Amino acid sequence: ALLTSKEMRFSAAEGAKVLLSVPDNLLSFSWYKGKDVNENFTIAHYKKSSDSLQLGKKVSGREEIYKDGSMMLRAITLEDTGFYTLQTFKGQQEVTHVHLQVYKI
Amino acid sequence: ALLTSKEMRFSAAEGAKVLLSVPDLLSFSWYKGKDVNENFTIAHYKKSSDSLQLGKKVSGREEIYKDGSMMLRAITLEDTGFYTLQTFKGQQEVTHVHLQVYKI
Repeated sequence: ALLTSKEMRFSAAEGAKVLLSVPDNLLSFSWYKGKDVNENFTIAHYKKSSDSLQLGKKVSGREEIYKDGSMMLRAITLEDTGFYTLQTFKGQQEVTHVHLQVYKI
Repeated sequence: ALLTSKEMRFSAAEGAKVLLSVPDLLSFSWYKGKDVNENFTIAHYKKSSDSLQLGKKVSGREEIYKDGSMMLRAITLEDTGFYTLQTFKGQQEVTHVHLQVYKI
């Protein structure tokens, strides 16, 4: 059925914090490292039904996940630059492609 | 203020699913091991903002529920050891949950 999609671009400074927030009724969501929704690259998978969160393997330990799908990042490094994908369920699927570019200053 | 504490013991078979649950909030934290050191965090849930802070001892096989329970899946026998739950309420409870894995 439906499938909405988006692209964004956030900026962040080394050693600083960023909020990857996306303006989107919701059933579950998942964050992946990169532009692709692949299950081997998950950070976290929230399930509104179970009010739980399943951890992925691309967790760095500098991430905070909120229940509106927002994700906070801390202690940013030049390695933190790249893509991160948010998949929202409702049946619908939303796919937000969040880009992060880190700069030195 | 208060400081209650407990120790528990769960068993599970290699490659299966287990639930580490504790009888219960403002926040809680799961650590890999018996030591409450933040370099050892698995996850820190904060009931006030209803968010979740991921730690550096995340292996990627954990699920966190809002009663402080942590489910483990795809267990690999390397996960035998301690796992600690620190609950914030006002009091603090500290549970040292041991987990034992079998090959079955």
